[PDB]
Amino acid sequence: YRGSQFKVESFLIRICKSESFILLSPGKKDVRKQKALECVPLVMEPESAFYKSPLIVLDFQSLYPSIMIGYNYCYSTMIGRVREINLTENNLGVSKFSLPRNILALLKNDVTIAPNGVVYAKTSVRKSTLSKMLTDILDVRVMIKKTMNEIGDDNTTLKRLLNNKQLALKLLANVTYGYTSASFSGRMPCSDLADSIVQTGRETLEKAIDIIEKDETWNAKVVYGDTDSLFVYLPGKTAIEAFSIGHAMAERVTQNNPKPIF
Amino acid sequence: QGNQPCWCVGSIYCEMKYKPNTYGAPDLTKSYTDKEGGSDE
Amino acid sequence: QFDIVRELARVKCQISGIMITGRHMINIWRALRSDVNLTQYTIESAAFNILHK
Amino acid sequence: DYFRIQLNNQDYYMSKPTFLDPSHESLPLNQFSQVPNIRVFGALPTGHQVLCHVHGILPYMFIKYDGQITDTSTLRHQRCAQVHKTLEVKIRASFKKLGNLNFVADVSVVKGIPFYGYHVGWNLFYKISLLNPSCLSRISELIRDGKIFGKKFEIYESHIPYLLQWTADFNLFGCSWINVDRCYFRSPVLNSILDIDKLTINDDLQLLLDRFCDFKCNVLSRRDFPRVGNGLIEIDILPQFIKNREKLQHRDIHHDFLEKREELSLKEYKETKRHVSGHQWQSSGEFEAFYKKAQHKTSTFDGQIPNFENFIDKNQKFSAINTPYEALPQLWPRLPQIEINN
Repeated sequence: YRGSQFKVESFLIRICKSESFILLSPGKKDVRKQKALECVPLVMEPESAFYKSPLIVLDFQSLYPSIMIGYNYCYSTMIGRVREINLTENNLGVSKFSLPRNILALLKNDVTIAPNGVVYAKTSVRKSTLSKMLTDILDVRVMIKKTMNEIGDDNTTLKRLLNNKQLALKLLANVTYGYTSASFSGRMPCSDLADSIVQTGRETLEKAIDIIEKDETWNAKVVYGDTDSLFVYLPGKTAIEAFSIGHAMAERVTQNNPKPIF
Repeated sequence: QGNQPCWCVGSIYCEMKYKPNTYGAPDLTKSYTDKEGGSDE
Repeated sequence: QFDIVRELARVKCQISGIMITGRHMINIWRALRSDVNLTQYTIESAAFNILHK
Repeated sequence: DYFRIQLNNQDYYMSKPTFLDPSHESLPLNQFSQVPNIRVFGALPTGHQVLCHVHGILPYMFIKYDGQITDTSTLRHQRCAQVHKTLEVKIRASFKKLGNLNFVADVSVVKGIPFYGYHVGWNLFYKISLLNPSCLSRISELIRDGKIFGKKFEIYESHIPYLLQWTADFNLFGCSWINVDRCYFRSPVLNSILDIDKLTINDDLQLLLDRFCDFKCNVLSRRDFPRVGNGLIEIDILPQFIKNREKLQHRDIHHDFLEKREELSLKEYKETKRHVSGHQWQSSGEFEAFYKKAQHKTSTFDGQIPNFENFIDKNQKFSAINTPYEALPQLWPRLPQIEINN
């Protein structure tokens, strides 16, 4: 019936009661008065050509789960809005909250700076709730994948359970950016958190395109940019050898990026 | 069903379908053909 | 002129077919099977689409 | 012993107070007027789709302002009197003195870190339990209107429905096997003249329910608390009676500082990257520069002691009061169905 935005609420409320956090609510008039903006992902389309040259699939397996775990841009560390930051008042997200006075100056070291300007702590002092959530989703995902790939033939006895559990975890993970969906028909939108996480996904994608464009040895040119994945066209690059260059390029981007992203 | 046998004037349509043969999915239907049709009842 | 919804319910009393109390339906109205073309996947069409029969 | 139902669809149930329903506070002498409790239509092992009335769960939500750091631990009752007095004025404002009042339950205070906000100091919020789960959204928007009270407060828990709050409490996941303790059953298998009792029963499930009663006063009386609903055998549970894993931990280093499921018995069970080292995003240098500048503008300027160990321990003279994992089992074991009255 509800479809979206709701399973992630139940799993997050399970985790944050397990870590004894206390959730908040907006009212709908307060949803419509969030100063709600959308710094959209500025992905850009390809040019009109045939692209006879073979192409590579970059295949970020998830933007928003993998960057919630990898960068800790979570719900539970929203202390930011460097533009007009003060002790008394912070109109960040859905409501208007104060901040304690020294703990941000005390937290000068532990900030990961967002590209839109909300200062977010590392996991080294926090071990964040949403980070724990999507840590659990990637851990369960790789357990399911490895057990599915290890059982052998398994002619529709346990393989059905493993693949439908796989699709259940994937159907959680694609909509966990939802409930940061930032619409009028939403509960706890937190629109500038969505701005932060998709803008750092965009700049992660630009870090992918400038590890692509500055690697002259693995010569390529970006053509199709999009959110979940990226496509370059490898100019005349003998695709049986692109079977090597895609895996080696994937190792070169995973080593560039932090640990969880594959 | 009356136990005295009457003259049962009727026409036999017991088994008539095809041993040799896919828009209408015939072979999946023809699984029912092979075993039941083979029985001569 | 009779309420069968209460007897279909596991519960005994309350004091469009959108939702039956204590129960839950499944099919096409809230739940597409494969495609964004929900009307396309009527049960005569999806007989061959997925079951191949 | 090692068995209970799975969890299908649910709904709430606007029940009048009964023995084994918790009527006992904000004002201790008054009971509630209509206690909403959860009906579960759960699936037991090997079929036997049963309906169980789970008492005890009440819709609890929090509010914005705080209990006093030292006063409310000593004396909660004048603050609770003020809260449920103002909510009684909100009952007078409802759309259609006042003992056994219809809509508001106990309003005691529960601590925690606000998930929204990142304040590591525990912050008391008054856990206003309610009695009308339909109206909680409505009266919460009446609070946000502030028609009566001079200021508008934050309503908490993302105003989730009573179903979701209930399944949040006990880790009681949908379609999931759990366990229970030695417990009390409501009634036997009814609809005996109907064909449910003849064939749909199965002998392994009476071998499952070999421990169902203690003394056969465990059955709930039909003249006071009748077996409402059609189905197989009902074993009622209190929220004290749920002997789940209950693995909603303390995780107390959420309040302290770190500087200071899904398990398979399948035989196989198969299971480092370079850091970005100054991960500039080509505009984040200006944002961290203005972060440093506004930080120096928003610093102390007196008593400069920036230690993670220091900032908890100034706050930690605040005492240990009701936690969210203490709020749930609180105030309704109440020696259940002790039945001194006949």
